[PDB]
Amino acid sequence: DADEIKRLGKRFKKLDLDNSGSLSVEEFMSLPELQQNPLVQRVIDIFDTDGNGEVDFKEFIEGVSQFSVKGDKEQKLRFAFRIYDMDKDGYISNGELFQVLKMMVGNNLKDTQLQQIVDKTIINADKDGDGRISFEEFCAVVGGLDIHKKMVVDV
Amino acid sequence: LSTTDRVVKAVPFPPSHRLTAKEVFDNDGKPRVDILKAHLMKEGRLEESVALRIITEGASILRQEKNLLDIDAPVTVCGDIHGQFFDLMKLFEVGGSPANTRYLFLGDYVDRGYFSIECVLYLWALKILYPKTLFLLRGNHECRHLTEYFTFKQECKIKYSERVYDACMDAFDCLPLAALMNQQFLCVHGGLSPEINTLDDIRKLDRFKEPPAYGPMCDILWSDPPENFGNQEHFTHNTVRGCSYFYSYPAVCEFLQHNNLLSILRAHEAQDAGYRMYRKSQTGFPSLITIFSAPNYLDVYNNKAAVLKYENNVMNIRQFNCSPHPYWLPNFMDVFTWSLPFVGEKVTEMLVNVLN
Ligand SMILES: [Ca+2]
Ligand SMILES: [Ca+2]
Ligand SMILES: [Ca+2]
Ligand SMILES: [Ca+2]
Repeated sequence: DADEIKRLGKRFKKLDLDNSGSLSVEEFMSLPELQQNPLVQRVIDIFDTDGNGEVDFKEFIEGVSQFSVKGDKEQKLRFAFRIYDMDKDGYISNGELFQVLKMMVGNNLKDTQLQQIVDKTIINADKDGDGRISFEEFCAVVGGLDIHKKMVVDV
Repeated sequence: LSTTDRVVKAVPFPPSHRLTAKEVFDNDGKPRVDILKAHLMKEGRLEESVALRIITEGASILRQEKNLLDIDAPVTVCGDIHGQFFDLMKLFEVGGSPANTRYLFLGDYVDRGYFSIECVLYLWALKILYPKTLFLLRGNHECRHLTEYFTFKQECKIKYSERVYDACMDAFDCLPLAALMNQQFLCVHGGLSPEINTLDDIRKLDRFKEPPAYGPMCDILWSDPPENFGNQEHFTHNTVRGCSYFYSYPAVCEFLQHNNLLSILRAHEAQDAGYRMYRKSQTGFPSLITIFSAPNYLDVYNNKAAVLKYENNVMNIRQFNCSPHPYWLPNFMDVFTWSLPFVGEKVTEMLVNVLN
């Protein structure tokens, strides 16, 4: 849509403070309400599909495209799935499950409690014995919660 | 720090292996309760078939007992446990090994303690192994209404299965209601009832069912003395519980005289000292004594527990404090169910602010 292309052009240009054509973490952090958000670097890293530390226009477009009103349930739940899967192999493993819980909870849990509940969730939810959570197990667990209704954004 | 190896190495990792029937039951079928106690103390689990065998054998034993057991002194009488397995362990430390100590429990094994299934499994193993020296009564929380209202069902579904829950409910239906101790004392969870005038009224009840929301089984499990007990109506509506009744001092004295009893013993309400002696009967002997064995009730009360060891014509109250236990999040929620709403909330907030 024309107004959408125009708005994405204007926002890209406004965020690219040094006019380098790519958005760095520092450039996002120039926004005051982002300076105290502890998950900025994780979202940027997820956007950075080529791992160069910045978000180019292609990455920006593909990222925004997953939040369109026309996107289906699977697209949203797969974005949420990709939030945990830092290494992008399609499975939540012990190490990355620990890392992601530690990023999200900070000091809200002690290391002992968090490690214990990570262990217990892995044990109770792993059904094929590979120590990680496949997409099938994920939908078996969360498919009935109707969380897809809240992950909607108006562009 | 490693992302795979365990952070707190001084904590031993609990065993995952499920014990088999040959490892837990000897050639004659008796539970090997020292191994089982060590394993459960390690948060170890059983094979499903072994849990079901223990539960159904214990249910069958309770099922074959009378409503009112005939139990000679000496005996140690114990009140509410409420899933405090490590406090049950302390209780057995204070009262003495079941190998040579008679025990009576007054109920509330389940409902808000986070080791209810471990309590059930251990007590059922002791009851199978010690059928005439360890005794378990039914409390008012031992029912479907409350276990579906409270957290016991979630605990069963997290650690075992809903089938294990149903097995627990059928075993609980078998729990005796009362004990006759040294042919002198009636021991119950709650107290007296308008519909019980003779011991035969207790013997004639049908107990093999979920406790109703009202009626004699409900009042037996739920009634309390008034908070102002001892300081003219025999039975008054119990406004604290929302069911059953308060009974008065004349009511108690009449019951004692008509049934040739010395005193009544019940539980269910926390007390700062672990016990309360109310107004004495018209001899110097207290007409009523309450004993309460659930320490730090609801994890916040900070109260002591006590048990009553009746032996050599001495009633020795032994109190004990609560003991540490491992942590569970409320209602046994797993970390995905717990954290995903917060993840979605904070990621959505971030995206909305970055974009708008
Ligand atoms: Ca830059
Ligand atoms: Ca990087
Ligand atoms: Ca790895
Ligand atoms: Ca693993």
